[PDB]
Amino acid sequence: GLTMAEYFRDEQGQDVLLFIDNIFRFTQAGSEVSALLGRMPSAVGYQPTLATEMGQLQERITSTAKGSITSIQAIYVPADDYTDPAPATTFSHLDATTNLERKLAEMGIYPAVDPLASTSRALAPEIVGEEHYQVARKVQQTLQRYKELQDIIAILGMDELSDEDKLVVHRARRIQFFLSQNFHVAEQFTGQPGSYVPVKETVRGFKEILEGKYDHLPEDAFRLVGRIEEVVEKAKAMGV
Amino acid sequence: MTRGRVIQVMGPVVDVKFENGHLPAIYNALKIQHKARNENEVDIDLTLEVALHLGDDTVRTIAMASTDGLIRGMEVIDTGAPISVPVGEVTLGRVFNVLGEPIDLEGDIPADARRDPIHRPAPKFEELATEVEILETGIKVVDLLAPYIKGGKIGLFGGAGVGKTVLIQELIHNIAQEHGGISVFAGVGERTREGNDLYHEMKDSGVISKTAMVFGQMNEPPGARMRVALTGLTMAEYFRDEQGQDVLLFIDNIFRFTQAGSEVSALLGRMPSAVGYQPTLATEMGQLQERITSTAKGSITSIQAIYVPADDYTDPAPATTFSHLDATTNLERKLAEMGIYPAVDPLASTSRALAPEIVGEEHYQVARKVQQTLQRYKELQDIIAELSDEDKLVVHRARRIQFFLSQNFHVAEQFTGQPGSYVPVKETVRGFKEILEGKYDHLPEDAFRLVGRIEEVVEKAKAM
Amino acid sequence: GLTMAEYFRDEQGQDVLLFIDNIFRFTQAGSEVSALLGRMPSAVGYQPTLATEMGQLQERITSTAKGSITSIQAIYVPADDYTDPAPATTFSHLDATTNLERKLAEMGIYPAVDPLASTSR
Amino acid sequence: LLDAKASEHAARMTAMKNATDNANELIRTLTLSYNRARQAAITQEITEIVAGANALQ
Amino acid sequence: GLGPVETTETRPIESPAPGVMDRRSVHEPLQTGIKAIDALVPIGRGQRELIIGDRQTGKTSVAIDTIINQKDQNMISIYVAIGQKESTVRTVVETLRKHGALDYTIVVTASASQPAPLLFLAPYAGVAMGEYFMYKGKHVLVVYDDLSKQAAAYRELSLLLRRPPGREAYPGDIFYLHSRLLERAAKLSDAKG
Amino acid sequence: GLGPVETTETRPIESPAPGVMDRRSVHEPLQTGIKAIDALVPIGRGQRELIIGDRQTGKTSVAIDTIINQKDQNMISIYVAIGQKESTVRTVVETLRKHGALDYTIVVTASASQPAPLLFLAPYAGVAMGEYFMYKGKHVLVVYDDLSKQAAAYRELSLLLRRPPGREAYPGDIFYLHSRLLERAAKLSDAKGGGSLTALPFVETQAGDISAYIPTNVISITDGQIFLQSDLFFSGVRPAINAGLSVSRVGGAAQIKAMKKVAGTLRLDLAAYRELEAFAQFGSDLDKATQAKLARGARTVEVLKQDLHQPIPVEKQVLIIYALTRGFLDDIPVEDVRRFEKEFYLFLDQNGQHLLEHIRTTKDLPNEDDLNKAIEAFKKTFVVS
Ligand SMILES: [Mg+2]
Ligand SMILES: [Mg+2]
Ligand SMILES: [Mg+2]
Repeated sequence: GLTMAEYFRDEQGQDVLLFIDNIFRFTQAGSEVSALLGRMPSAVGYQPTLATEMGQLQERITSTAKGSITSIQAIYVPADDYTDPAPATTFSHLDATTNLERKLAEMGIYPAVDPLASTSRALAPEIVGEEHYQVARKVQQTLQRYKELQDIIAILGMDELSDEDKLVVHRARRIQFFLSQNFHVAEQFTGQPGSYVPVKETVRGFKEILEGKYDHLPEDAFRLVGRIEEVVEKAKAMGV
Repeated sequence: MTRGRVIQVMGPVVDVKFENGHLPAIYNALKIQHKARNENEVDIDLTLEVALHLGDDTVRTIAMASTDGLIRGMEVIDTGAPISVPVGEVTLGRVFNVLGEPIDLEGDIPADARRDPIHRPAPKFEELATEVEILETGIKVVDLLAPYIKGGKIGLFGGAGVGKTVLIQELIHNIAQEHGGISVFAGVGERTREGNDLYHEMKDSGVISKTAMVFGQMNEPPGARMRVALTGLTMAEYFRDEQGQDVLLFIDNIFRFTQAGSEVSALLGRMPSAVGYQPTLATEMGQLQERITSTAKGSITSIQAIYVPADDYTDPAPATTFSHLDATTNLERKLAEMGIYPAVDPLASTSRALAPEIVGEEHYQVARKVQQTLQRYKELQDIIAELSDEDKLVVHRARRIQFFLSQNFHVAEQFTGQPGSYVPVKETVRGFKEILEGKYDHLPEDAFRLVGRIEEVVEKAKAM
Repeated sequence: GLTMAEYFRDEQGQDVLLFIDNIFRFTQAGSEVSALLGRMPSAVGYQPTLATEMGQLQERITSTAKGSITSIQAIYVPADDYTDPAPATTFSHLDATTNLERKLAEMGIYPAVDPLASTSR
Repeated sequence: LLDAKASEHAARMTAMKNATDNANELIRTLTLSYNRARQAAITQEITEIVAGANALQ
Repeated sequence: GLGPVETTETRPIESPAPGVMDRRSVHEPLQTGIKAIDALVPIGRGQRELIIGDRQTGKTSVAIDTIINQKDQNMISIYVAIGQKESTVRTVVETLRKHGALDYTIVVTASASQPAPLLFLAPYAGVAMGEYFMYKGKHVLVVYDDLSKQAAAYRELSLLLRRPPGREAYPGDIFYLHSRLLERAAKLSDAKG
Repeated sequence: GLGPVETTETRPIESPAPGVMDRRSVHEPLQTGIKAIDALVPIGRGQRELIIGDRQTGKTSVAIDTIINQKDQNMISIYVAIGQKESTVRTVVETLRKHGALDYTIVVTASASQPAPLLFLAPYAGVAMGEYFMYKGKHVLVVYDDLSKQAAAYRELSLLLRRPPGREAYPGDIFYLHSRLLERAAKLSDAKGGGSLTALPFVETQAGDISAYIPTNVISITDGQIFLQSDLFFSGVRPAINAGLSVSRVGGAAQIKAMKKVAGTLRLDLAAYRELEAFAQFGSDLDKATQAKLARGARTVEVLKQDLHQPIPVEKQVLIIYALTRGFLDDIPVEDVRRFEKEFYLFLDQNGQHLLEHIRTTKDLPNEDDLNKAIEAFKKTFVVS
């Protein structure tokens, strides 16, 4: 597939998309072969040449002066361990990453993207804007603060907190539920048609949430909706 | 002719070289018997077991005793069969080691007896029993809450100071008296002091006339402690197959069996598995435990003591041994501190035979009701140490139920005086049902202590 | 350094001090050549001959009938893991420990020796 | 006021009971994870030792 | 012990899976007979569903009930027992014979006392037996009573051949061992039968 | 350097253990002189008790006090030092000589600068010298300074000989090496003479971790263990014994009747006090049975303290523990318990000369009324500060 895309890029000056269904299987198959090739195993039994093979594959997917290749890749994490040699090695070749966690999926949040461990090189004030940057930073800050208070809530409870901490939790649950969405391809599972939201609407909605505009609605009205007007409608139909 | 010669000696591991096309089969037994020719030598009497064929007419074997004094070039005899132990009525009341030689200084078994090989395949699929039966021990709590199954496996989670060597003697006595069976005790990795104590206890209580004993000590090479359970197993298989009895087999610690196997595997130069165990852990366990079955003639029922490493129930060794067990039995200290004998935990003990399609519907319902009542009484302890309406009646019934689970044993008679009893399952079920209904709510709680059937408690109350 | 110090004890009958910047490095260096000499590894990738080397070093500093050598040795524990084979091996030769604390140095106590953590036999 | 004092002490006792129960459950789950880590460490260490020893031959 | 089996055909144990242009979407129900499964976790003909739990949660009972329920449906069932106890296999076969479920069932067995090489070929023998009916237009159902014992047998066999172990001492192709087996289950297209 | 040793016999180092039918149950006691051991973890003649703890806990002191106490008990002692410093061995021998304990003691030494085979061979030599006296009707006591240094030396030898390794690189037969040695300690039956051999192996842990390979190997061979903690040693508790993790499977059969009749209440009291010890900062607890148990536990803990050397006779231990358990110490404050027991020992030497003789001759504690009158008489003289 890489050769097929390279032809177009380097001979017709086009813009090519490249999807790879699971790039972990490539290194896994290499590991299976290297044992029978007669090589001394590395850590966790992998091959000595993991990084060299990964780099030899991943350095041909670039954008030269003629055309570009936008590559989206799905990577598997063995035994839910993000410190395995293969995910750790592949982390270094990416401009934007998206980490999915099983704990968020167990709560029904979909997609299960972790909002603090996912990064992008384009999240700069001069690239996306100034309002977007501040909104994203504030959302991340409140989510981190809520993450810090999980153990003490687990043991003691919510009755031994200051007013500011209760406010932080109150807004953090709403933000975490509003990060979910209903997809077009998931309609056959649930039933909802699916949603599409542009950037400005997302920034506006999270700005309103951070301002305490929707602090009185139930926390359940925020799950599996596209925009914030749909949040208002769902709360209205819930008897509030 | 058929003589081998020693080539290498590395502790408990030996190599022997034979002639072309005359090698012994795997698992055979080889004998070294040497008398000192000059003053620079010693006398040798050793037995070896074949493990691997290495090629170039060379065989690698493990030793059953100490290898100090071996000289390269000494003659080795090939017996032509695995270790063969004597079987029959001649083994009842005697103590043996892994090779079948008695160690109780009462003479030697005559050379014209019959001996059977240690290694054997399991009974075939077409020779097993198609139904599930129940072994009636005669102990009330075991018979009611954790029933035993003929041809099944039971795990004893006891300890020191809870009354384990009394329960074992009671099981031997009851089975022999009521069913006509025979018992075999195998001690793997046994301390010599505790083996001496157990032998004297059995001789005192008189059960030694119905049981055979095999000891593999803590001071033996890893090969010896690996093949002790097979000697008891092949001693019990004779009574199962030739006569058709229901036989009991006790294993003193099934963990030391796996530890000895792991040590042997390390000595032979094998790649270790997870947590450092032998690669063939499950195969060895299955080869041991699949010969304990109930065929169309008789049955072997095994009671095994299990030690759990690091208090981790997911460790490879307990996880491998738990997939063969059919029941469990836990002894606990505080139940002994209240004077309750035997000190079996009535809620921790489980069994897969407590299902309505095996024990009927009355037995099942009575057992569940007793368990629920005891659970409620356990819950109410914090409040107790006039709370509610039905809780007083619950406690009133539960004290009697908890006390009625104790029993007087035929082996405690020599220390107490009471004759000791044997309670059938129907009788104990009926007594517990009547206690649950409350037909005997007008008697003192101490009357329900160390008695047999439900008539004896009434007689005790009348005489008190 | 040890053979430079022993001369004064054995010939002038003096009492000598011997300071060692890091004893741990000593043992570490040994492991770095062990595998190249053709030796099977022991636990945590250390040389099989670890306690023998440390004992052959530390037994030469004693108090004989003529003089004595007393040694002050600074030890670095890797990642503050006191069960590592090298600190565990060298801790069985020590008679006393002297702990220096930044808390007492901030308040103006010189030397900054901790009085509640220093031990001696 | 006396009724209020009695109520205060009762509430404190009950809250402490709930906190202790939660701490016990957390201890249980942590012990499970600890045993998993223990087994993994033993396996990895023995594998490294044997892999190093096999290299000479 | 009922005598020789009189067959006249053979099939290789290692065989390729159906291709991308040989399958079709699943559109028929497989009725287990259990309300919780039939209403909450439905299963279709041609699917691959996993039953996972601790020991002593009773999954053999689920398998036996599902096999028994196919009396009227035109289905052929195959039961594979890997690493179990031969006594429990005996009682399971007795349970099946009572309910008249031996008119459409094949049982393949390899108990705990058998060699690791035999414990590791049993699922492949079962799937090879099932594909004979599958490639004629019929419908088959196969049960593997424990894949976690096939994995342990394969690890034991591969460690005796001195192959470098990976995580939990399992080999590098322990994923291939199971993926090559469970990819032979398919819902064939109408051109294939 | 005192000249040659003039013997006329030799014994092979590797010789078999006495059989199952060549033994007899353990009944006689081994008196150490430490109250905590003699009361809660008794040791009988023929037993194998393990002493386990970290460094800087004082196990050599326990061994040396036990060795010193055997002056008039008809025992031969053997002390084996594996992997220790020669200076410490020299000072230990000098300590033994001063107390006159060199008339029945043999010392075998293999210090840290010696070749590994010598360290691996020392314990077998010690037990071989002991067995000679054992097989003539005598009683012997063997102490192994460290059983972990021997294991490390054996591992080094095995790895240098290219033998396949195992867990933590130890050979396959590392359990065999220690079990074959510790199973040579026995109590012989009357047909073989009646001698015995007692073993006290030492194992040192790092950071109090008893899950390690050798510590679990040796725990499962012996007849019980004694645990020493590093927290109690630093605070000043000598000896730093922990009764919550120390067991003795021989039990009360290694005790005299008076100690049996006295030790159960002490055990129960210490068990009760150990649960509530950490909550002394918050008083205002149930006035019925919380501070009373705290006071009883503190009085118990003060009684079990001791000083280096100076072991105590068993009759004196029995009498003081009887005084503590019968409620004769509540009036005396905690800070005066040590001085109270010392002055009580001084008092018994003058006006309590018949209770001690009764305990020595009969092995049962004297009449309750006489004991009560004696303790009442002493208390009137002891002036409490
Ligand atoms: Mg994917
Ligand atoms: Mg199953
Ligand atoms: Mg010490």
